Amino acid sequence: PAIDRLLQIATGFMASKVLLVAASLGLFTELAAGPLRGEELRARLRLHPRSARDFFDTLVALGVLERTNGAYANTPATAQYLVRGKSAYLGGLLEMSDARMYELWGRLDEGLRTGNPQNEIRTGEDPDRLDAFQQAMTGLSMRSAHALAEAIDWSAYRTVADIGCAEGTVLIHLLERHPHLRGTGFDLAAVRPSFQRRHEESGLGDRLAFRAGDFFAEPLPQADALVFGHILSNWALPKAKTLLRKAHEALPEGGIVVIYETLIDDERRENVPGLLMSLTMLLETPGGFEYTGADCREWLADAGFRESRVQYLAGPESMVIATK
Amino acid sequence: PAIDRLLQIATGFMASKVLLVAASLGLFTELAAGPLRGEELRARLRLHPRSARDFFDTLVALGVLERTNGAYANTPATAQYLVRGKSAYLGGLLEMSDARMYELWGRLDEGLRTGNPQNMTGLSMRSAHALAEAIDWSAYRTVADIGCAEGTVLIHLLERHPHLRGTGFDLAAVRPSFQRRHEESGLGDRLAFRAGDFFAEPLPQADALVFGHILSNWALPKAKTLLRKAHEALPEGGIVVIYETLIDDERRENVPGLLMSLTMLLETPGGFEYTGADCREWLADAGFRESRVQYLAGPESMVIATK
Ligand SMILES: [Cl-]
Repeated sequence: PAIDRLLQIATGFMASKVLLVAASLGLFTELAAGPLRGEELRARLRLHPRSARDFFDTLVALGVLERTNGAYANTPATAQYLVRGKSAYLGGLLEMSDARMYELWGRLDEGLRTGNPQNEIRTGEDPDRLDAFQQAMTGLSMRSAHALAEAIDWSAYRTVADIGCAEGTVLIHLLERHPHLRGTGFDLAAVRPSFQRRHEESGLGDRLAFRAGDFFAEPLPQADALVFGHILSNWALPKAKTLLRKAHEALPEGGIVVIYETLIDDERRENVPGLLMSLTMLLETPGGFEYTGADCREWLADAGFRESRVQYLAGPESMVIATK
Repeated sequence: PAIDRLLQIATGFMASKVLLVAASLGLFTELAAGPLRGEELRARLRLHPRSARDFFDTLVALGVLERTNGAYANTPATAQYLVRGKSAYLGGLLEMSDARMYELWGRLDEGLRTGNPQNMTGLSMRSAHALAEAIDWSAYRTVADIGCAEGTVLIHLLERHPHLRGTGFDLAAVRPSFQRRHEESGLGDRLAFRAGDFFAEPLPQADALVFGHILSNWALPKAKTLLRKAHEALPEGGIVVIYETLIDDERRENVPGLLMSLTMLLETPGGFEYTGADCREWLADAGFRESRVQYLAGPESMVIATK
């Protein structure tokens, strides 16, 4: 029945917390080398004997652990993605959800009533957990980057600029996939060291450059293609529109702007991740918001772009592409 | 792939809170009289204009609201089960989850590290109805519900089977709530309340003793003591009826039961969820002649034993 599905979604915070805490404990990393009996896994995690077995068995019933003759083991997915120290490790997303986002969403009611963010802005304010979270975000960025490299005919362009490039994961992957491209990452000066470390590791050399700048205070770098990944959604609409104006001014005739986000579907009735992201923007920012491709096409029209289209990218991400 | 499903479970707290807040706001009750435009719904719920439309459309995308021409309406399921003031209302679970359980589960890690705890009528109805249908109550004349609370389950049993005489047993402080339901039922002298502490005195004698979500609240030695006392209270051929959100015997499949065991960790000093096989062992040690486990109502199962 529909009511049963509704109640299951409504009480999903419990199964969520089980996985989140297992990630914070590094449970799957403890099992990386091989299976462990419950008592040994309990001892290594410093858990109390009252509920350790219940906890491990809940993970089994959720399908994220195996158990064979009393020995717990990783599933394929947890061995691949939830073991610390592997390049594919995504558990940092769960560690930060456990440490911060679960309680932030506990303030949804106050966010909805006040329209105000409920995070550190409301309060006026672990390095290894930050690093793990950044690794997971770099992994998600990589999925978008792999899709972006195939979703656009990059042979039509010689130069690309990523606006708000952070450590430069997307730009680096684009350049590695398309050796004819030259790239410029644009971000605040504080981002330079993290970007340049990835630049060094990539071996791209002079094909990649970093430009320090504040995109709300200075012009954008000229390039054939400008990329805005999860940029416009952080700001109220008038600020987003100034960026589209700057993008139009930085591009040549025939150049493109590529905007990607966890877009809501145009009818605002299908895309759960995009709509949940709009509530995340409520909780995290003073004026940020998630939008639809149709919304963005309107803004791009106002900014003078000749044409535009909406295109699926990968996972929860989609993009709007416009031509000057 | 499996990692995508895993991530969806892990981030399930978000869609959960959307539904929990909708229940706490009484949103579905506001739509009970008919569809409302978003501005009208926002105004009636006193939500800020920044994110009200986002919130309403999240409910639409989750499949719990309908929307056309900018007007929001209940789905059949929320119209039937999430409107307050109706006997069918199941939203109490969501209101209590929003007010208490979401934050309590926020302390799951401290519960796991320490072993220490970290801390509505419609919810018992499905099990109450099934209990009256799943047992041949014609074989018995008297029944006692041990830990009867406000008496919902026992009252329904007596209404369904007019030949039965019933005793609700609970702490003295429960009597006012029980009396209210007792008066409303019209059962009269066929139903009685008996005040007592089942860890301090014998249980009421009856042909059948019912333990609905009782044993799981207490440490195993105390649960075993209650089963001993049940055996002492019953006649030859009498039955003990236990029902719980049991974990499966192999402890690898029943997510509701396993989650309930973690809820018992967070809420009680000694409670735990258990399996049917567990309970049958306890029942044998307490002297019961035979026992069986049966599915009762969805995630609820019952264990029955004969003296
Ligand atoms: Cl063991």
